Amino acid sequence: RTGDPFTIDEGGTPSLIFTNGTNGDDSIFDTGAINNTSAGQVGNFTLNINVTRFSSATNITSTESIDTFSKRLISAQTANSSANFDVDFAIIDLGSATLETLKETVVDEDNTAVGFNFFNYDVRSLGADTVSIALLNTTGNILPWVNNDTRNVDKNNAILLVSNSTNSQAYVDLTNAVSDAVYGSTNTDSNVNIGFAMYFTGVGDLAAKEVIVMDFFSFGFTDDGVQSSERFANQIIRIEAEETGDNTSTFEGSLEYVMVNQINIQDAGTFSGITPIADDPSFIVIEDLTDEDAPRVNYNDLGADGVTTPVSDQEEAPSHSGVVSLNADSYKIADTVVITVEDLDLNVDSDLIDIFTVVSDNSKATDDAVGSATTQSLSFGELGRLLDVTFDDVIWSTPDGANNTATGNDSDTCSTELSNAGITDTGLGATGFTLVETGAATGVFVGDFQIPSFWCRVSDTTTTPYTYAGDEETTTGLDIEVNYVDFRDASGEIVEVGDSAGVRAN
Amino acid sequence: KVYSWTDKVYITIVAPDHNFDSDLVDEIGETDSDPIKVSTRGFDLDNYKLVETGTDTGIFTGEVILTGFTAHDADGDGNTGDATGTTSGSGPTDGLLATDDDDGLTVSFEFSEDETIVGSALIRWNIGEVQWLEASYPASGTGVVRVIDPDMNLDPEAVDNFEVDVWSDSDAGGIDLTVTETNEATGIFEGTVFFTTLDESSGHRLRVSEGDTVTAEYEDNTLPDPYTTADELDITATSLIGT
Amino acid sequence: TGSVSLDRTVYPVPFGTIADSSKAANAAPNGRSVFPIHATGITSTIDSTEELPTGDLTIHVRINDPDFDENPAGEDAMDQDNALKISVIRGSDSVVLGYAGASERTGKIDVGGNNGTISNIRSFGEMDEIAPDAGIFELDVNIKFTDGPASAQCNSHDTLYTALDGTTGKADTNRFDDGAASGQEYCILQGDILQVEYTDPADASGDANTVTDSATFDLRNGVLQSDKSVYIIGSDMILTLIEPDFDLDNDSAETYDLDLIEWDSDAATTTMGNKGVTGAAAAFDPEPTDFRETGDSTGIFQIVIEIPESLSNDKLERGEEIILEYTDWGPSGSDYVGDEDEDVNLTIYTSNFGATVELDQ
Repeated sequence: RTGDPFTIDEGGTPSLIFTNGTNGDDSIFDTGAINNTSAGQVGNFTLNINVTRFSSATNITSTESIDTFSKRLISAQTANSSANFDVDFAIIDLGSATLETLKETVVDEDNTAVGFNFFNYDVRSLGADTVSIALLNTTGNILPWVNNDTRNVDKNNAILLVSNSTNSQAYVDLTNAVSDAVYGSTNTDSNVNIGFAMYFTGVGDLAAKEVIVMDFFSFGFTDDGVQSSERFANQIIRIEAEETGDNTSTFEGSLEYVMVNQINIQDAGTFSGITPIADDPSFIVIEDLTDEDAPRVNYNDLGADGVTTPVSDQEEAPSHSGVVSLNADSYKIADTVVITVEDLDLNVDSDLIDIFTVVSDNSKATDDAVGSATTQSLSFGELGRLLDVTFDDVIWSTPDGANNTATGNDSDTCSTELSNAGITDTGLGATGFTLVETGAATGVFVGDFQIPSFWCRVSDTTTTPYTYAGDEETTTGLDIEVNYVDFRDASGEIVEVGDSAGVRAN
Repeated sequence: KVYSWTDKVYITIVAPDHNFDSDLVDEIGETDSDPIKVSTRGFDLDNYKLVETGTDTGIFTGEVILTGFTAHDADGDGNTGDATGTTSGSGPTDGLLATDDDDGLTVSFEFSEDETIVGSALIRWNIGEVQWLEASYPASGTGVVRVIDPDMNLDPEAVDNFEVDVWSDSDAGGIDLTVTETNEATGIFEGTVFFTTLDESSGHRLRVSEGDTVTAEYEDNTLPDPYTTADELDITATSLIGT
Repeated sequence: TGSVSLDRTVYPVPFGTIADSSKAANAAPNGRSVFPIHATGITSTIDSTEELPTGDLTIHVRINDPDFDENPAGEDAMDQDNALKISVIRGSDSVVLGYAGASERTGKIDVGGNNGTISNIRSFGEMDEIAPDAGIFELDVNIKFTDGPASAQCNSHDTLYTALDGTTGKADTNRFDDGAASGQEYCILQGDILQVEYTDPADASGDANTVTDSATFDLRNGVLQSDKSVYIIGSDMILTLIEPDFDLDNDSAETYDLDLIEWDSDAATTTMGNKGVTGAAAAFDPEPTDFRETGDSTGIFQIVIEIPESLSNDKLERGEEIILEYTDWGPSGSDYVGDEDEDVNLTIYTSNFGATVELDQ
């Protein structure tokens, strides 16, 4: 576990009931859709129940228990498997939990610099064909549940999370509408009660015990993200270790973590890419984790003396100070120049080679630099910039866009001025320069390109697109520099490092 | 041999005959058969508990915290209740006992029926002692002054702070120096002042000049006989600033 | 028998932003608890972009009690309800910030350590083992600038209070169990005392015991210095700031805005940050973007500055006088951060190696 996930026990021991019946024509389960709109996600929850031929004519009620560390709702029933028996819904009351309890994990996603919400559920034990999950907000009782027709007090009772999915175990990205719905309520958070509702298809029987898992994950930073108190990562990870032999009591698993950089932090792909439940899980590290904050795995245990005593292990996850170097101290025209970056934190996958590419988008401040088109303006600089190359302390960029109309001394613009000289290496983006990891998990990145005879200077860097000069200039007698920005140094903070060399002529 | 109010007492009873079990830490004083009582004039703790150092050592120890009386101003800042007057606890270490300005303490132990052993001590206030660390200072240096008054140890398990007044010839208004305890039960206090020559005296900065004597004074609200509970003697120390 | 130990012996006095005071807008602190940037960068009244973000002290408390190490190869917690107390005392008067040991509860600060019902008071929550086999437990607690005995010195603060309880309010009653006296405010001054007491429910003798550690709040004046006096134009200079006021957290390296420093010369007068004259920020090329500590607990900040060619389209001369000015809001003189100021200066030169002209014949 890291940070504060919102597990199914966040409000104490839940309450669960199963039921047979049909969705109302106004139910979010029949009318909603997952299309990032309030029309689709936000609704109310109404149902008609027929448990009159059920045993003792009551909805199936359960005995609940919660694991100390694995956080798994185990519900004990009377096992029924008859052709008559069937259930359709499950309603959970999450104990004391309210929107105050939920809001300490789920973030706004509109008033946060970088924020993403994720929902993790496992209901494989029910043997359903389709499942639908909705979060329930109300000022009344989750149990007993009431339709809108009887209680005309609330505008909306349900928030749709998953709709008619065929996966009983999934790790999904919530839309903006879900985060917009949680913060949208005008009522104070303490009075509003929260709970889960589920819809099933093909649950024909119940065993003596069944398990349910439901969590909310959150990732991002607030403001600059420079101060440690301003970075957050809330997640829980479960290891499904495998027995080594038949009669060997040894169980084997693995862990791996991805350290966040300035590029992947902006993409929801990196956070949805981890596998939270597996024999080989992965988890996110937002900053250096050592000493008391080192990641630790906990295993609750029944000892030979009969008392339950957990066992645990931790391992630190340091960050590394990156260095960038240039292979030679002097270059000549049309010499191969090779750039290497030794930052171990940039290796995000052990199986695949890790690659970083140059940005070509005239509407973004990270143009002709190694990084991401997605970007933001922050205190330390530009968040989508990882590496760039400069002549005479000026970005080496192609003359393209709307601000390249300057002709200089003559009536020829700098872009056509370069073309007449046969130069195709107009900037770093046009050489095909990429940073390529030497091995699958080496942590060393190498790129190369060839020095051009002419280049076009940037007049003003404060405008997007950049404004280019009207006349080409020789590269001879100018210094060349490479700049690398480490999002995480040995301390977990943002610093820039560089190397320089001289272009010469004879 | 002599204590102060709100001071911490440790008791060691060496009574080998009460080592009943060789593998158990033995307790004395908690029973009608074997009572102990720690008392001052006015207040007492009865059936107090003392415990063995190790299982077969036969040495018993405990500690009590004196508390003084709630109706006083040791600070002299004009709101009373500097030292809460409380009496409670029946453990080896969690004893609280009230006290007077001039008083006596005794510990009684009935090891066998119709025999007792006693240990006694005195409780007296004390005068204050104030001095600068160095006789002469530079015009731009920093000042530290040491004050020694065991009566100002209001909490023996915590570090205590009180305000000394600091002024110079240039500015008679001066400043209020907050001195702090070096250790939780040592009763020695120290504080730090900046010397400015070209600015107003504020907080711990003191406007001074060449050959200007500086003065720090401590008002002793806790003074023993011949003085009374109401007498307020001022102890002060001086140093010259010569470059 | 347990032991308890505090993070540090001496602590900086914390400060706040302008958002905490209800006082009318001004170009100076005007007796508020703020740490403004240098005056040359301030635009009319002080606004959110012209002071350092809110400075909240973070302390760490460790209890070394092996008796809570039930699991010798597994996580544990100090589960003894309200066994740790954190309090701020000034002379006789005391203020108790909260308890630790019990499940966390919304509560208020206690005034005088006197309140009848302990359920009314803030609980920090159960502590956690630093390592599975360590037997040492740690707590992280955040101390704001409003937490201490009421005093007359802080009446200048038109303080709006952070509501510790569930409610949203800026009154002293929302954060403290007792309202402050008229003409007084709750605050921390220089020379105040921070203590933690641990009530060990089982000591070496098998009974209850109380162990304690203490520390003091203090403010110090800054020292500003450089690697060498004379610099060639376009060279890199190392700039060092010794402000112990700024080591709010020992565990992390704290970052501070570069606008605090003043650059004044014949060329231009500027703050060397985002608030300087147009194009001044790019003219210095700071690495990193602003001040950073040289370790977790040093109180020493370093920045690398390139000597500009032309600040404001005016080029620097040889031997030109350059003054670096830092305003230490919270010197030794001040009682709280705000209040008095002291200016610390550094002088540096562009090099002056004369030129010569030679001809062959």
